[PDB]
Amino acid sequence: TYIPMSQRRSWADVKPIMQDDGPNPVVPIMYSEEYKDAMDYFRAIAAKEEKSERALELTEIIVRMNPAHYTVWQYRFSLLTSLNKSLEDELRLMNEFAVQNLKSYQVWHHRLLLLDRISPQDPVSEIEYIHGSLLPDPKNYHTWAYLHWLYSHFSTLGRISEAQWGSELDWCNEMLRVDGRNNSAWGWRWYLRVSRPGAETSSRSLQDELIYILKSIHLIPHNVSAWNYLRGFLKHFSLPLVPILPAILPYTAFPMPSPLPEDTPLPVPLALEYLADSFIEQNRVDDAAKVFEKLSSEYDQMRAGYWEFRRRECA
Amino acid sequence: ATEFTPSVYSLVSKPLPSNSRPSATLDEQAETEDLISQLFDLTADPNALVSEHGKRYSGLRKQEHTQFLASSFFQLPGKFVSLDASRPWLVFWTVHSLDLLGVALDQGTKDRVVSTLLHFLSPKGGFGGGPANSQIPHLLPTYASVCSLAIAGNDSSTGGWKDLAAARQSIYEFFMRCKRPDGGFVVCEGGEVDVRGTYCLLVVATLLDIITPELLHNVDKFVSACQTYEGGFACASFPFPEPSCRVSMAEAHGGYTSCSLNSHFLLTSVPLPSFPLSIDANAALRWTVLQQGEPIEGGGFRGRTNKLVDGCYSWWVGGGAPVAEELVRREKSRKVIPPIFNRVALQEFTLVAAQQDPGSTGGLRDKPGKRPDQYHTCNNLSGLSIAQHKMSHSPSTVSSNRLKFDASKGLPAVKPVAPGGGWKNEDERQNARREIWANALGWIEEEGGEIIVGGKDNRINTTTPVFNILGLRLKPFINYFYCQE
Ligand SMILES: Cn1cncc1[C@@](N)(c1ccc(Cl)cc1)c1ccc2c(c1)c(-c1cccc(Cl)c1)cc(=O)n2C
Ligand SMILES: CC(C)=CCC/C(C)=C/CC/C(C)=C/CONC(=O)CP(=O)(O)O
Ligand SMILES: O=S(=O)(O)C[C@H](O)CNC1CCCCC1
Ligand SMILES: O=S(=O)(O)C[C@H](O)CNC1CCCCC1
Ligand SMILES: O=S(=O)(O)C[C@H](O)CNC1CCCCC1
Ligand SMILES: [Zn+2]
Repeated sequence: TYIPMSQRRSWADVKPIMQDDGPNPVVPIMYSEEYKDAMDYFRAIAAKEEKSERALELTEIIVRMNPAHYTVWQYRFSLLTSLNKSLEDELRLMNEFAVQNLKSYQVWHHRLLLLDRISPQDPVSEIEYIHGSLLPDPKNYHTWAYLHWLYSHFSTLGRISEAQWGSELDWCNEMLRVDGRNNSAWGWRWYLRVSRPGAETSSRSLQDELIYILKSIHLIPHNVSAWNYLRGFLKHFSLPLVPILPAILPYTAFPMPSPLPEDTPLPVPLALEYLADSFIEQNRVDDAAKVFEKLSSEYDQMRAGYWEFRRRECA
Repeated sequence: ATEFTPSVYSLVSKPLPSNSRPSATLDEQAETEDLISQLFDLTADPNALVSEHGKRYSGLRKQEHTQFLASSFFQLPGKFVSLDASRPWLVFWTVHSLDLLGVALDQGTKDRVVSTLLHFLSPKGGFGGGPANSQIPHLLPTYASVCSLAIAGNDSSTGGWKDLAAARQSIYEFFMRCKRPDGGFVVCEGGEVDVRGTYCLLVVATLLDIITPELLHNVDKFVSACQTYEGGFACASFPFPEPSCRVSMAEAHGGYTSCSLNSHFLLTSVPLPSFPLSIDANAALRWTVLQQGEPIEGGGFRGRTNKLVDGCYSWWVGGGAPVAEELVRREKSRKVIPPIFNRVALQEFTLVAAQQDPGSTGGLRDKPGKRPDQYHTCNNLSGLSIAQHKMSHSPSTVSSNRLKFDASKGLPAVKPVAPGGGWKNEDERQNARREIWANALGWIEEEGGEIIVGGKDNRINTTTPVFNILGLRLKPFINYFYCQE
């Protein structure tokens, strides 16, 4: 059975403080004895601003019961810094949390704070940890955002080498080979090749990128991720649509389409969108309107109103 | 009304094509397509007169949803401890859904809501996810508590609005403690920086008349740099060393796109020079409409490219549509009408797929196969409201608002943290108050724009874009803090 904290020798000097909801609160939660007890003592600890080992132990007890308790996480990090605790041990504890399915945003933000404060000369091992955690959970939004932060933070400190950037692109390429429909990995590619300050921009760079994009489309013609990347790419670098049009025209009926792969019904709506936008680039507004009309009435009827709006824009 | 908004039942249902390349994404998609289309097949077309014999009736089960929200209202099971730091959200999801559903709380119950929320307010500033003796203040429950006070409170001595007014300076000082030099805000002491925080803070600052130049510096730049190559917005941007460049830190997502569009919209009211920094409105509108799912997946919205449709995105993505549309409208006017998304199909997803099966717990859900919860109940209904009611931001309404504003009435000016952090003088401050108040009250439901799929018994009340409370709550609430009553 549970031993109440009022009966533990180690906590005898502490007078617990009750939760102050006022009278008859709405949305009250039925708490376990353990959680109520831990929180009653946390209220006392935090009120007196005690920075101790017992307070640290207590914060672990609580976050194991409620991983989303942001207040208790904030107090925990205050404790780690006041007591000058081993932050590497704490990272190991966060590793153990993941193994025990104790995941929550707060766990990941806590990792970020730890990485920032440890400030390792080389963050490779955390990069590899992130990679490993993405393998079974490949679209985890906050894990991808953490990867962006890690590279951005450590690169401003001058701590990401060219070899490291290179191995990261190799890893990203592999993620997209395993699932080309992984939009999270496309977003990471964009950071690696386009948006990050250290990214190379040359005629050969643009060439290489275009080749990769077109090849991706030809492999999976209905892949919205690859189309959006194509459109983002051309827009960002102010490149005209027309010279690439021969690679796209077969989907409306440099790497060219395959006989098309099986299970590729035509037209692909975003290929029509590309066609219409290229007509607009040429000031051929009537021809663009005609394509928008078809998207609206036949080929992408879920967006009938939007395509009609684009059609009206032309006339 | 519906020429450009075809019913899911009137369209051919076809799976997303494979291109002969299998992947984990496609396996999940195909499975979800099967689940949703099978529910549609078992359900009578809501648009039919010959409401089919043998099939499920899709009418909005308001009474079941009311019972769902009640039982969560006054005692929650032990499993809810996972939301112990989100109690104000539990309040907001409940009271806003009840408003949408047209169900009144009695005064005694409203008083309990107000008292509960006041115990979450710290003297130093802001609301936390629970009692001030237990939890530190946080931007998100500050939004949720403020909105719930708009819904359940009143101007009397026990109405809570008076306490909020007295808390203006401390809330402001909390917001300034959260402020980072690059224009982002941490959500709480030691907390994460993201655009949800920006959104929640800007809503509250607008409502309570606590906007200053120092509060807003760089805030537009942080938001604008959240926009991704896809046209939607990520949770945050990273400032490289004020900054030499800012870079988006993740994918365009429905939740963060809603927050970024709304934040940007709130900033367009503020009369600072060359402010707010522009976003690409055309791209954000494009990204928005592209998230509406195909007929086979019921015309619900997904939250990001190549993931699954989900009822909560009816609010996050569908509710950002009027905002994106207005920004596009303004951009076109600065150089120089059919619905922009399928308003019918979104309602069909809500009625057919997002409701809990009849005769059970009630509530609305992410998709078939998932338990309903308060968060999905509120957000499905908020999105349903946007689809049923054509919302516009009206320049002539804003002009009428300017004409009736009384600048000689108001609560005391906030004291800025830095000596020169306030408005230059009273003319500028009052002009700012006028613009901000007048634009906050600029949203209207267009006459003749109503589309109630399945008949008028499915009609819910009209939520306000940007804020997500009923206009009938928004108006007296913001009028109270600006002394315009
Ligand atoms: C990403 N998502 C889509 N639908 C639900 C989710 C979410 N993963 C989530 C996480 C964080 C935020 Cl800020 C918003 C949404 C999720 C999923 C299920 C959820 C809740 C949240 C939340 C919840 C909890 C706190 C805040 C918010 Cl906004 C939402 C409550 C809840 O009861 N359930 C079942
Ligand atoms: C308090 C506010 C306004 C929060 C924003 C609401 C949302 C939707 C925030 C985003 C939360 C998020 C990205 C959670 C990650 O979970 N996502 C998934 O599991 C994948 P999907 O994006 O398809 O839901
Ligand atoms: O939320 S709703 O689905 O509208 C309400 C429930 O169906 C209640 N149905 C009652 C059953 C017994 C006869 C009277 C009606
Ligand atoms: O004067 S204020 O600081 O606003 C009011 C109280 O001090 C709030 N402190 C709490 C103590 C327990 C943990 C959560 C915070
Ligand atoms: O007002 S109208 O749209 O013409 C028609 C009504 O709203 C129809 N609602 C139904 C009544 C019978 C029970 C099931 C709901
Ligand atoms: Zn959801």
